[PDB]
Amino acid sequence: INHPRIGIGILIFNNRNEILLGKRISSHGESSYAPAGGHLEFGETFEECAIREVLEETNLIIENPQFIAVTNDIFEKEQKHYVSIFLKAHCLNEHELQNLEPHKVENWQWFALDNLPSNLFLPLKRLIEKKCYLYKEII
Amino acid sequence: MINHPRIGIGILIFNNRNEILLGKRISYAPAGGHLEFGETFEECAIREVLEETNLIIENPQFIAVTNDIFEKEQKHYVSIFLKAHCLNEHELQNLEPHKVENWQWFALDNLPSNLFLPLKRLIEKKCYLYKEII
Repeated sequence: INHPRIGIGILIFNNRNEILLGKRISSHGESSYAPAGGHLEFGETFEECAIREVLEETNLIIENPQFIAVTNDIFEKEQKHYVSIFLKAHCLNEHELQNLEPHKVENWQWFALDNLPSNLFLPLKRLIEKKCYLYKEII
Repeated sequence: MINHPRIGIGILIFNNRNEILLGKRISYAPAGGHLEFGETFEECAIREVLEETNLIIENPQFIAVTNDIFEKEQKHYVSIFLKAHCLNEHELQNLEPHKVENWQWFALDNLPSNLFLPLKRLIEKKCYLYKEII
């Protein structure tokens, strides 16, 4: 069966309150921006997963991630259904940013919240336009 | 090996007396079940309530998320809870008597001592609470 899956997304903030986004380039050459994150693993808390995923992807250490939002999205093309849980955290070591999954992400960069790219990964787009169940404002 | 966390929907169904509906599983649990591919949380809630209890609800309100590891059954569930008032309370029927002993109304100050773990988490606020139960 094709069951709904649970994804964790992390809005990682730096000292200037910018957020980290990762550029992905598709097979059609289309670019989109996504935050850090990936699949909740069996046995994990949302906060454990967030911390682990951020470290694995970016080399950044975040602390005390805060629950922000839930989105429920079906990806038509891929026939995938994800419930995304978003959390936010400040990183402690922003100068140690490294692209640790360069086959998945072209590059990471910091963006001001008033200067986000347009082409955002669907769940993040939903979050930004508040088409989600929003616990806390991002700011 | 593969054992993905699964998504469950729980509905707190209220009657005109502001009592909630619970039944013994097989602990006391609300209506609910698995989110199916392609469903909104609200669509799932409406369908599950109808299929399990014979009751109509509208505009279910999302209220909380719980994260429950069942270490004996090696199951990991993320539960999404919604609430709603039923419109046809006197039409209550246990339509899946292989899954629930019987349904009964309880005042929130008189809940049974044995609650299904995700519900127990909700009541005790060991959850991510989006809105209050009442």
